[PDB]
Amino acid sequence: RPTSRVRDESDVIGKLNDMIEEQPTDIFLYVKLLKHHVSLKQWKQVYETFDKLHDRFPLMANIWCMRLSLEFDKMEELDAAVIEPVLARCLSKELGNNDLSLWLSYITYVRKKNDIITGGEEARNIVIQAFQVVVDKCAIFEPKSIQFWNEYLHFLEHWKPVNKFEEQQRVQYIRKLYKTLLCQPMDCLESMWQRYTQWEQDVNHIGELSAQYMNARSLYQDWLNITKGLKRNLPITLNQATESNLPKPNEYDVQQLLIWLEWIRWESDNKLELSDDLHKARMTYVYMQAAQHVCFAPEIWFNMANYQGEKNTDSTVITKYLKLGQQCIPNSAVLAFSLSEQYELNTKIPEIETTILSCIDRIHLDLAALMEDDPTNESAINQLKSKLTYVYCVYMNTMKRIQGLAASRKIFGKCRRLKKLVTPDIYLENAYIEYHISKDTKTACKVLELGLKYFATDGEYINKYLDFLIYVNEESQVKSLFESSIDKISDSHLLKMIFQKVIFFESKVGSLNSVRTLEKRFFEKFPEVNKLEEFTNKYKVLDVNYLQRLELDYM
Amino acid sequence: ESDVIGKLNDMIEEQPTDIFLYVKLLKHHVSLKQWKQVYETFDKLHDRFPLMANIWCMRLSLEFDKMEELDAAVIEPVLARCLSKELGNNDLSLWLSYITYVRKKNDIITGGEEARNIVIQAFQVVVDKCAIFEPKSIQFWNEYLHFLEHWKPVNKFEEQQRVQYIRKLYKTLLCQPMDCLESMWQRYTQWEQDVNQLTARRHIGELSAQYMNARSLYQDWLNITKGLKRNLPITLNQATESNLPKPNEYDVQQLLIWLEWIRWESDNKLELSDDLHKARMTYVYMQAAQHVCFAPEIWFNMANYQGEKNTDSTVITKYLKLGQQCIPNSAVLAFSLSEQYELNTKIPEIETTILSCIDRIHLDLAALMEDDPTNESAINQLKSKLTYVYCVYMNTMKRIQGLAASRKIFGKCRRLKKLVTPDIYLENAYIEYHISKDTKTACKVLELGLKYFATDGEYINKYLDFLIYVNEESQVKSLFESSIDKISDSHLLKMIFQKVIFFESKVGSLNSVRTLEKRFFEKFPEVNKLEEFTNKYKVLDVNYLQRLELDY
Repeated sequence: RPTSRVRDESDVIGKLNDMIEEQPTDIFLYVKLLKHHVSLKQWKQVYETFDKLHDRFPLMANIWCMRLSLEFDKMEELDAAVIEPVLARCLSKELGNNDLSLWLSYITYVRKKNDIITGGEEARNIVIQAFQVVVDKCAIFEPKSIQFWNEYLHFLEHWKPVNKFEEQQRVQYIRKLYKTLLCQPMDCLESMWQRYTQWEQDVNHIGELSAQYMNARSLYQDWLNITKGLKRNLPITLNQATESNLPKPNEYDVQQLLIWLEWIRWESDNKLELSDDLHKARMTYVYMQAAQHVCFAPEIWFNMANYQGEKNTDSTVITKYLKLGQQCIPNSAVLAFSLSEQYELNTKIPEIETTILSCIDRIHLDLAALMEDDPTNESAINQLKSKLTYVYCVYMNTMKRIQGLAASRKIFGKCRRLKKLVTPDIYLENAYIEYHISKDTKTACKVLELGLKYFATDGEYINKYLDFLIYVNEESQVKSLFESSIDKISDSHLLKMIFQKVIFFESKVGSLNSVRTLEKRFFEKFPEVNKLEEFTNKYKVLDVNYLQRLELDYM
Repeated sequence: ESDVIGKLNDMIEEQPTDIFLYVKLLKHHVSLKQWKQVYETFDKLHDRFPLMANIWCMRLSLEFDKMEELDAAVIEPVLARCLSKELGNNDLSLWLSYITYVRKKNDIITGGEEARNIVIQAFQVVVDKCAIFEPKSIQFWNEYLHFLEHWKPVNKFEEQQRVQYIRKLYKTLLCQPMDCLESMWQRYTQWEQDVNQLTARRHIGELSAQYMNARSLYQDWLNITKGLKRNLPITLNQATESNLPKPNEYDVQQLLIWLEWIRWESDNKLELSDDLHKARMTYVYMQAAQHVCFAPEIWFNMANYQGEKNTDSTVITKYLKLGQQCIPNSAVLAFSLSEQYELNTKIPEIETTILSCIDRIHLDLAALMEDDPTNESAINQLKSKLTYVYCVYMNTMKRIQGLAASRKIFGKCRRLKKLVTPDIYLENAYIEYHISKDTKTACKVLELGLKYFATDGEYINKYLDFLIYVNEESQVKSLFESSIDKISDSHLLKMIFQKVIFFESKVGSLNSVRTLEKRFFEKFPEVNKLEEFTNKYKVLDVNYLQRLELDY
């Protein structure tokens, strides 16, 4: 739709803004548009662009990073009028990001705005506070956090106390630091212990700690193994963004998604033994780390969602997280339905139709986009057509029991309108509900008939159609359809499967003389067919062929 | 007690298809020379197994070993019965017995004319009836040969007919697939020369065409056969427990080799006329019904082959019947028969035949439940065969003789309790339903069923499926409730929650779903919250949320 016909000249800013509109989740495309506006120093558009990105991906910590970075690089112009409102938004209470790289940014700023020199008291006394919150909110939950612990450390050591009420607090802190770090699974405990030992001597216990340090040192071994191949390579600067280290729409390494679910599973055991708030934290941390690095996996959002709602009340929590998940994957049926389901519970009936509907809109456009970028890939297309229809079916059903039969009609009315773009399952699924009204076959039957308009050649359809006629016992009906399509049904392996069905049906419904004939026609169009193997199918009782499992178990 | 004749006549009554037991009872009456009992015993074997050609052999043999006493009063009526028209046996080992007799009762010396002239006729019928259909026939072709060669013509009207015959012989043999065509040609060449080598060439040319054709047709045969086994004993003393099939036994490998050889034959590579090919077939079919006699498939197929031919509504039935006599407990053959009796409209045997199959299975079950009741699998495997036939019997009688009939039957299945399987209440239920799509009656049935199967998840699962099918909301809640504890296993109970949950969804509420869903994950912690979320959203027995999005 856009791109095609919306043909601009040859001004990057226009095709990009067009391609982005077609793939609003391709993070890289925005990165290119930014790179461009920054090179033309059109700073106003840089923020419009960063904001559309923040709007859609609130918890993509690294995108906030790329942004704070951009400012910091203006040297002496670390403008607190631009900088603070950003941090303020991305470090908030709800869509509050908790990632180390971003905190290391938060710190750098706090350190450039409170000079240890001319500030004195609250100066070096605020930087400490800033280093502490990063320690409580995230440093103690991240095993690959060493780099930070060092940062905080060096700032405490390289500090000369002016008197003695300081000389003291400096060790009071240098202690509370070391102790804190040494009790968590980390990539540098071994060395960091060797350091604290020596430290304590040349200053004036270690037995107590020694315990949790051991426990830690090895809990980091299990970690290191569960992780093993964990990839965490998102760019945190604009220039480091490469097509290769940002996910393309709907992309994501399964291997990775599995390593993450695994780490999360481990965490949920609570091997550390933390209180209920400290463990709820430690998981929430890991969960947001995963939603950042495999953001396009609908299962990580699905799971994080339920983990946060599994907690306490507030009917809004579960919906909050699916919503964010749907924003990263606008085309996910997993997420659409999960939302659709929550809206129904907190009873907001209007959004139920809204959300599902969008997912369809997104899929519609994805289908269209492929039918044109390479219409020769008839599988990838049917795969989509299938997904389109599947969603329609779930929609129709869901509308039918939420807003009367007349609703379902509306929907199916328009699926028809789509023709061959949809798949047979919509008429079958419509049929089966158009029936269940008042067990009547008058209306319900007229449906599939229509369908025959586009699918009288899909043995796949016909089969499922007979299965219905047979199901809702309508004898004549079967004979009719069977007849009409023995030539018109492509394939063979599927037509065969269709004969056996109607023959088995004939048998159950009297005659045996009728059977005797269909049986003749069958073997003519299918010479070579094993007379006795097909004999057994005619006598399956309860979908099971016992003749074969008991006597001819060699068949 | 401890008198062989009694335990044997007992065991035999328990396994009337165990051919070895009759052979023992016979070895016994023979060593006591109670000849009148030997015949009664042989005849019971003949009654049940008409075409076990090799049993007629053991019996003719027995007589021939009474030396001078080749009593044509005993012998002839035997041959006459086992070489007749309908149950006429066509096996080469039996014909070699028939010739042996015909040679002892028509001496070449004192008979002269019709003497060696009747012996030839006998050799000739063995040639037209079977010798030319059997490729491992070499042994016979030799016999006939030596009898023609070792014959010096008294004059010249003989000198001639002798080579007229030795010709007609060699010609006939070299034209069919055989285990010694190579050597038999080498022989026929030299023969034509030392008889008129002025035309050894101009003749041998013609034959040389089909001789080749055969020499290679025998090569395919030899390949398809390769591992064929044909070792039945043809004398009473060669019968060992190991070379006679135990009741219902039969190498599958063998049955396949036979069906294969029969397919080959049906292609008609030989190019024979329509009666000559129909014979060649019938020969091989009878060979197969002798060596894998307890395989219902061979009898089944032989049967339809002989019917597929022309008219005579009784042909297919004749053969199914002999096969059922070999395997009284065959559901395949009982229904095949039951079906035939129905076409030739003799409704009364429809019930008879199915019923005996049942009797035999009942007896089979009983006997296993006793000889080794620890083998609970082999037991249920049977209780399932018992019930399966009952169901088919019940359905069959339902449309053949009214609903009241199905009742009678199911009424006696109940009488059986746990000896039968759950499928009978399910099957009865689905019919008791289809009367007038009413659920009052059809439902009271499965309830009964609950008496013995309230613990079989397998049953409860299938029960629900029905409740759901014939949409009866509450009913599903009730059953679901009542058995979440009483249902053994887990893998089955889990499958049961899912089902009832997917049902709850389809039938409004979603707040009800919300709850069941809760109880589910409690009794089943560890269950993948998202995997079970997809199942609830299947559309047409298919979980697309999984095949399309979460396809890993």
